[PDB]
Amino acid sequence: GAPATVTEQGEDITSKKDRGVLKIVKRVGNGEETPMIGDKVYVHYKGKLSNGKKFDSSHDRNEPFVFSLGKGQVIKAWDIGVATMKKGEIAHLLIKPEYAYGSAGSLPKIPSNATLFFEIELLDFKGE
Ligand SMILES: COc1ccc(CC[C@H]2OC(=O)[C@@H]3CCCCN3C(=O)[C@@H](C3CCCCC3)c3cc(OC)c(OC)c(c3)OC/C=C/COc3cccc2c3)cc1OC
Repeated sequence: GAPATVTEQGEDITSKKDRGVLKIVKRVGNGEETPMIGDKVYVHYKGKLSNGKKFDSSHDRNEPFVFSLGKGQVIKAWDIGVATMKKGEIAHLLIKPEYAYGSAGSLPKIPSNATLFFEIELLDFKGE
């Protein structure tokens, strides 16, 4: 990913406009529609710590990742970010700890005050 390019060119998609979630579109999607709260969302993704010491990918489990949009099942940055996505889009998100795991993190994976970077491909979404 290009966290300088996201820092430099990224859209602030936070309510508070505190630059806590910055988005680039890397590939434009084919849908006009973005998902609604409660929609079952299907993605592929890869994520990392900004320090480059831990990694994760949906492919590590050989299946798309599924969550409920806007239900707090995943970090706030995801609920915020995926809500802005069309089917087929690939976006990069640079995420400050206030929109991820904050001061206590989630050890061992997530240190205190960790900045995260994700690539998300929105595959599909379906109501309730
Ligand atoms: C205290 O608050 C929480 C603590 C822990 C969780 C569980 C992790 C949750 O993961 C996420 O929300 C984000 C976004 C969706 C993909 C995974 N993810 C991560 O933060 C990755 C992380 C990316 C950066 C490099 C290190 C790994 C992550 C974090 C974990 O714990 C903090 C994981 O252990 C559970 C982890 C994957 O394991 C693989 C799981 C992947 C997807 O399944 C999830 C299902 C529900 C919630 C999350 C993940 C959720 C929390 O609140 C929402």
